[PDB]
This record gives sequence, C-alpha cells and structure tokens, in this order.
Amino acid sequence: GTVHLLCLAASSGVPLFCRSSRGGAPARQQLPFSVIGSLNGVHMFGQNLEVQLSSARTENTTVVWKSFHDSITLIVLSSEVGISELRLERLLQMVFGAMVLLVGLEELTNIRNVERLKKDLRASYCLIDSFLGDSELIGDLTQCVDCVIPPEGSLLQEALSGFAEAAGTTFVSLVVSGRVVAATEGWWRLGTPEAVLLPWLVGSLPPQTARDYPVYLPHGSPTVPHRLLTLTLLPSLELCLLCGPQLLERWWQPLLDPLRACLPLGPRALPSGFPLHTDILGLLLLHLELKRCLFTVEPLGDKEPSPEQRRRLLRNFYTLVTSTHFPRACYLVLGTEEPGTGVRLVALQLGLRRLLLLLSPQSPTHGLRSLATHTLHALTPLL
Amino acid sequence: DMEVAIKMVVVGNGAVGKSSMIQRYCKGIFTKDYKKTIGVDFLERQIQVNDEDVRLMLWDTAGQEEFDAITKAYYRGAQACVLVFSTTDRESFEAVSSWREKVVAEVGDIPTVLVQIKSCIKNEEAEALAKRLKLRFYRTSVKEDLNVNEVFKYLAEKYLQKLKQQIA
Amino acid sequence: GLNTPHIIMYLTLQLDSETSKEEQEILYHYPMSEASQKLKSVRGIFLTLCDMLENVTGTQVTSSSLLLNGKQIHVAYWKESDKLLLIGLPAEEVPLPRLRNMIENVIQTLKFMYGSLDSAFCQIENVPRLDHFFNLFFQRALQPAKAQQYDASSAVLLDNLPGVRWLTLPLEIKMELDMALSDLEALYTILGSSLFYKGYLICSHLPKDDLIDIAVYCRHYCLLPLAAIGQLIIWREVFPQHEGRYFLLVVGLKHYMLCVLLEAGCVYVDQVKTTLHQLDGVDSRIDERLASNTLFHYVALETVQGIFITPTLEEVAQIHPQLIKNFHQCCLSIRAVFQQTLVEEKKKGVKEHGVLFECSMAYWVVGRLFLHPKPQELYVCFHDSVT
Repeated sequence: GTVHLLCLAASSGVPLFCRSSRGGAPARQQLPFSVIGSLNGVHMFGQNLEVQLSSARTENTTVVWKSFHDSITLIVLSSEVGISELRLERLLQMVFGAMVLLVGLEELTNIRNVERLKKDLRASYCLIDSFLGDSELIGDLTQCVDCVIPPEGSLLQEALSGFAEAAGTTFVSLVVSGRVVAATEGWWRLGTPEAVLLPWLVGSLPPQTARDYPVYLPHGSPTVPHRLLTLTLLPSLELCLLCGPQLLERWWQPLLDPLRACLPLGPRALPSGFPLHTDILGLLLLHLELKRCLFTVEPLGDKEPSPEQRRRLLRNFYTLVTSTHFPRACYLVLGTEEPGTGVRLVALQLGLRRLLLLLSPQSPTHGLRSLATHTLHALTPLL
Repeated sequence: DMEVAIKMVVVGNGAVGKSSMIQRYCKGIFTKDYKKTIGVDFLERQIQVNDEDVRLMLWDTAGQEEFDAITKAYYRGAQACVLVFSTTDRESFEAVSSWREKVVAEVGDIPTVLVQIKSCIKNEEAEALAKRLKLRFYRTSVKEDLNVNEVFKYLAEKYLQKLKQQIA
Repeated sequence: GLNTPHIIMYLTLQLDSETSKEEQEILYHYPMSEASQKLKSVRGIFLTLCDMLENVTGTQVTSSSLLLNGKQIHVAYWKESDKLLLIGLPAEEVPLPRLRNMIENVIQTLKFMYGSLDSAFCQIENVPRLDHFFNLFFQRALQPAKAQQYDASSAVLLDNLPGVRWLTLPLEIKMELDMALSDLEALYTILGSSLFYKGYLICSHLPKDDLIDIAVYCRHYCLLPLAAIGQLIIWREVFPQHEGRYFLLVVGLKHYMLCVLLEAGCVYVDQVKTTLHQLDGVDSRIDERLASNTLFHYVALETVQGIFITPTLEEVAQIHPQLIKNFHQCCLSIRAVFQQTLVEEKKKGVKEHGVLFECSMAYWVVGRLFLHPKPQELYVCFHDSVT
C-alpha cells in the first residue's frame, strides 16, 4: 500500500513537497529526486508535444500525472492492491481543491517565487497525509459529502438556523468526526470540492476548543480569504462557521441530549437501529443530484472483522461501479469457491440515487437485486 | 529540513564527458540513460553550505540539437546554471556563448558560472571569454577531484545571498 | 479510422551509441504515416517511463494512457532483454484490457512467426511482410467491418478469451472425424492437427499450447470467416513456444481448414487433399448439425482444453443486434475483472460478477469463474423472469 504524492510547479519544474503515506501510516518517506525529476521531465515532454501524459500502470504499482490549470501538476505513485485510475484521479482533484482551499489560486498560479510557496504550504500537509493514509470517509473518492442523517429531528436544523442568524453567516455546519450532521441550505449549495473538503479539513485538524483558520472557496471565492471558526463543544463534535462562551449557549443548550445521541452516531452512521437486512456488513449510498454520500461500516461487526478491510472493499467496488455504470445494477461475489466463503457486493442505480451494499456470502444471489431495491425503498424516505 | 532546493541546470555539448564529472560528484541517483530519449538527466546532492543543508537539483541538458526546444522547457525556473566545456574538445569552446545566451534568454539573468573539465585550446582564450561574460573560469580535471564542490558552494552562496537579500 | 492515432514500435533500451537519430533507437515502427508521428515523438517519454518504473517498481510497465488532442490513447508495453515492444491505440476504439490482450496475442503470434521477436524485428527482409501483417492488425482493430457485422460485433469479446468457437458434435461425427485425422497422422512427423469448419473448430488432437498459436495465427490473417474458393496450401516454419524445425501446414478446401504441425529430426499435401475429398461426405451432416430456460446467450469457456462454446449464427438469427454487442462490450469489462483474479491465480500457480442492462427487459449479464474444479469461465445473458 505504498503511496507517494508529489506536487510540482509546472512552469519551473521544482517539486513543492514529497508527502507520502506508505503502508497507510503517515510514514515520513522521502522519495529520491531521481523519480521526481524523471516524472516531471516526462510530463513537460508530453506538454511540449501537446500530449498530456495521464497515467502509467505497472503490475505492482500505478503512477499518474495531471496538470491543473497551467503552472501546477500533481503526480502519484501507489502500490495498493486493487487500484484503478479513477480513484487516483479523484485523489488528484481533491488534493488540488485542498490546495486552493488553503493557499488559494494566488500563490498557486502566477508564482512570484516557489520557496515562499513551499514555506506557505508547510501549513498544509496535515490534511494531505490524512487524505493519503487510511481514512474513515470516502467523500474524497465519490466527491460527495459524507452526510449522516440526524435523529429525525428538525430541532437540529432549527438550532443551526438560529445560530446562523445570531452569527450573521449562511455557512454553518454541525459535523462529527468529519461527518456532516447538519448544515444550512447555503452549506448544502456549496461547491463540489470544498463541500467535502471542509468537514474533512476539520476532522484532520487537531482537537481544540476553538480554532480560527483562513480558507479560500474553490467555488465562488477562490481568492477571497473566508475565515472558518471551529468550535468543539463536545468530544469528536464540532461546529464550523464561515465568514467572508455565549457563542452557542443561547441555541444549543436545549439540544444537548440529541447531540449526545450524535457522539456514537458518527462512526455508526444511519439512524440507530435502522431496519436493515442482517446480512449487510457495510452500507454505502449516494445521492447524485444533491451529491450526498452515506458510508457506514458497522451495521454488524461481529463477523468479517477489520472494518478497514470493509472500507477498502467498498471503495474498490465503488470504483468498478463507476467504471461500468458511467434501472441498472451490478454485483460482484468474491472469495473462495467454497460455499459460505467470500463476500457479496451489490450496486443499484434508481432515480439518480446510486446505492452500494456489502453482504455476507449467505445472501441470495437471485435476490441481490430484490434486496437492493428493498434497501433503496427503505433509504429513500431518509433523504 | 526546510531545504532551499536550488535548481542547477547544466548545459554542455554531450561529448565532453560532463556526465562523468557529475557522476563523480554525486553518487546514488544517476538517471544517466535519459539524455538520449528526453534530453535531461535529474540528479541530487545535498551539500552543507553556511549552516544551510542546501539541496541541489541538477538538470543535465542534452547538447544534441534533437532535444533543443524541449530543453527550453527545463531552463525556466532554474535557480542557477552551469556551462561545462572541455579543453580537448573544440565545439563546446564556441558553443558556450550560445548556451549562455540561450539560458539567459529563456529564464533570465542568473548568478551562474562556467567550468572547463579535463591541448587544442589555450587557457588565455578561456580567460578572455570568462572576463567577457562576467564569470570566472575554473580549472577542473577528472582525476584531481576538486574545483567542483567549490563551484557549487559558490553558486549556492550566491543564491543564499539573493534569498537573504529579498526576504527582508 | 486511419487518421486516428495508433502505432506499433520496437525501441531498444540502454541506448549506447553516440548518434541519436530516429533510427538509432527505433528498430521498427508502424504505421510510417501521419497517424503515428506524434507517438514516434513521445517514444522518449515511453523509454524513460519504462526505465523509471523498472527502477522504482520490481515489475514491468503494464500500460499507460496519454491525452492526445482531447482523447485518451492507451499504450501497452513489453520489455525484453535490451528491447521494448510497445503499441498504442485509441481508448474509445480499443479499451485497455482489450489492448493488453491484443499485445500478448500479437507477441505470441510474432514468436510463432520467427523465433524470438528480437529476430522478428532485427532482420530487414521481413519488414514488408511485417508491415502487411500489422496493416491487417490495425485494420482489424479499428475497422472490423470488412452473417454481416455479427462476427465483427462478437469480436470485441471473443478475441479476449483463448480458444476457438467449438461446435458441439454428435458421437458419430466426432468419431469419424477423429478416425480421419488419425489416418492423416498415419520426411517429417506429425505433432497433431486440427480441423475447422466455416470458422468453427470441428476437431482437434493438437496440444493446446500449439492449438492456441494455430488459432491466433489463422485469425490474424482473417482465415476464419463466417458463411464464406481455391486451395490454401500454407507451408511455413513456425516456432510454437517450444532443437529442431517445427514446420506448419494449413490446407483449405470448401470451408474446411486443416492445420497440422510437423517436427523435424506436395509430398504432405496430396494425402491431406485426398482426406478432405473423402471427408467431403460429412459436410451435409455437419451443416445439418450447424443448422437447427430463459438463457439468451452464453459464451461458456474451458481453460485446460482451451475452447469456448457460443450459439451458432443460425441460433442468434432466431433488440437482438443491440443485445449481442452490448453483452460483448460489457463482458469485456467483466473479462478485465476476471483477468485480475486470473493473474492472481497464475501468481499462485473474484468468484463471479453480474450486471443489469435496461437498454430496451432485464439482462443479468453474469460472468462466473470456476477454479476449484477444472478452471473455466461462463458468461450468460438471460431474462430476469427466472434466475
């Protein structure tokens, strides 16, 4: 699972940093300048000849280049078992969106000098190696917000609206462990990369009672330095407030009990004790019109241990589902030929609400589509 | 680490044995078999200059005309350059002027210096061009194993002076 | 199309010459036209990429993709000692797994032609016929439409699987064909032979390791048409992945194609012509066999023997034209998913996959793998009334 992210200045050729997360853990591995220079050189050779070198796959690993705008390029090496091109391309787009979120289009295009650019980006690795390493959310890969449905209570939205009116901002979001619990319509209408970047950014940030950080919106305000205030009233619970201790006690005091119900709701997404087929060991749903993602891994944790394995299977299956799909469904049964072994993965698109499922091998192959339709009908009233 | 990451771009003729002197300087990373297909070779050698662990991104360029326009892509953004030539070879002796004008027209005016490695030419003429084009000649040999790390240290010191100058 | 970028080329790694002209590293490149000059320029990128990925990754470069003029072109690699063969075709016409399969098949064919492919490309007298073969290769990959269009549509999948379209045979016909071929076996000795009828394999005794080479060589020259004369007397030396000469005979007569391999250490044509003439009494029976559950289509395949069974042209004659092409196109991606675990098994030496289509009528395009029993693959399109 060795992975290397290299950020290069296309106009000059000097790399910006060598962030890498070999083996999932944030290993501080420095990739030798041989390969960095060689990959940069092949990229400029292609650019000069009007041929964009996208990716090159080997049997062990996979390497990918791309050029954002005109002066910035990102390349990845990745030896993870089960890699496809689209995962790497989404990773590239998300890292670039994160960059323009943290440093903006200025100092990223039309670089006055790259040394101060690297010194400024020094304050930006943390989210990057959160991205590259093992992550509990797939919002990077699907480009959809990893929303978690609140406990069927409009009181959360009402309190958020009251907080927004008190603070004079339309961008306010209750987020637990990087999962968007609630947000105003303005936050929902936010641009595609930063809508998933901001909750992830806060999840990757160290836990502090209050934090003030400047960001730039890749959609709407690529240059305007919007300030983001993060307040962690409860462990693993956080409130984001964007602007272009008497701060929350006049609205969130009566809602302390539901927020308590949201402390374990983060890792255990979906409403607690939701009626679902017991054979499902991991659920993942998309709403493409609203770009809303729901990714839960622990509906039944006693069997098929190592939930990170379930996350990786669901991510790979989503990659293949996007490969084939882009009243349709597709399933993949993996494992040994021996009955009762392996897993099942199902995917169904219905009403632009593509939904994925991970199941124990005992599930009926004939009824896989029937079960997917049942799950879709059970999940459509949720959102 | 906060490496300065100064980028060398080295220009010669391809038949002067510059690859030999550069390999003698920096071990490990070579990437020697790329000058014939792309036109540039990428090497690195971190060096301790004035309390700074300066990283040296060397970009050797192909002297053949087959890779010239593509070579122009690798000059831009290079923090310093080095023009190599040989006392035995004749073509590089007049090609240094062309290489200097190309390298300054591509990226801009850079604090660089040239180097003669390893006769058909006279030292007085080399001093003549050196004084003509503002840089100082260096006497280098493939066997002496000296007068090169001083070149790189001096160029790194020039760039460090530039950075400490405009940082304030 | 012809104007669409595409190339096949044979560069030399470890360039150790003072000259750096195009011919210095390019042993052979096709086409020598305006559809490959750009890739002829990016050859340096290709060489640097191969060397770099050799250094960093212990494995060879499987493939790469390059965005030319707004469209992605897939390039497939193969690294030998001091030589690298490399092909490039558009993605919209040739998907990547298809490209890898075409590369492996073309390298097997070239090794079948003249020893190692190093001796195939190094020589100069074979350049015109190599150009002819690669022209056939590219015209088949890009313009398959040259009984109409059904074989071309089925190609996009059928070339991927090893084997030939095996025709189910009764006991008596198979027995008499086996007896006739053994009689044909009776200067050189006969390794084996294989008889194909109207592009359908009808009877083989040849080992699979040479039967596959026979099949791919015959196919690459469009020697297996459907509903197709003369006397094809192909008589040439081949090198079937196995010293001594390994000559090859291919005799054609009235939809009968008999391919027989010979070892070493019109003489062998008269008796095979007489055998074909005496077997001409079974053509009516085999045509009767060729003529005449919710399962719509199946491409059931076997691995150890190396054959696959598909419904006959008459069977597919009785939304079907869209059905077949969509089924094959999706089974290409399912094939990719299955070759992942196939190369995993080859390393050792996943279970299945399903799809819906409603381009109308459900489809359940299902691919199934069998590794615990004798390895084999199955691919079925059927209605969803019963599953």
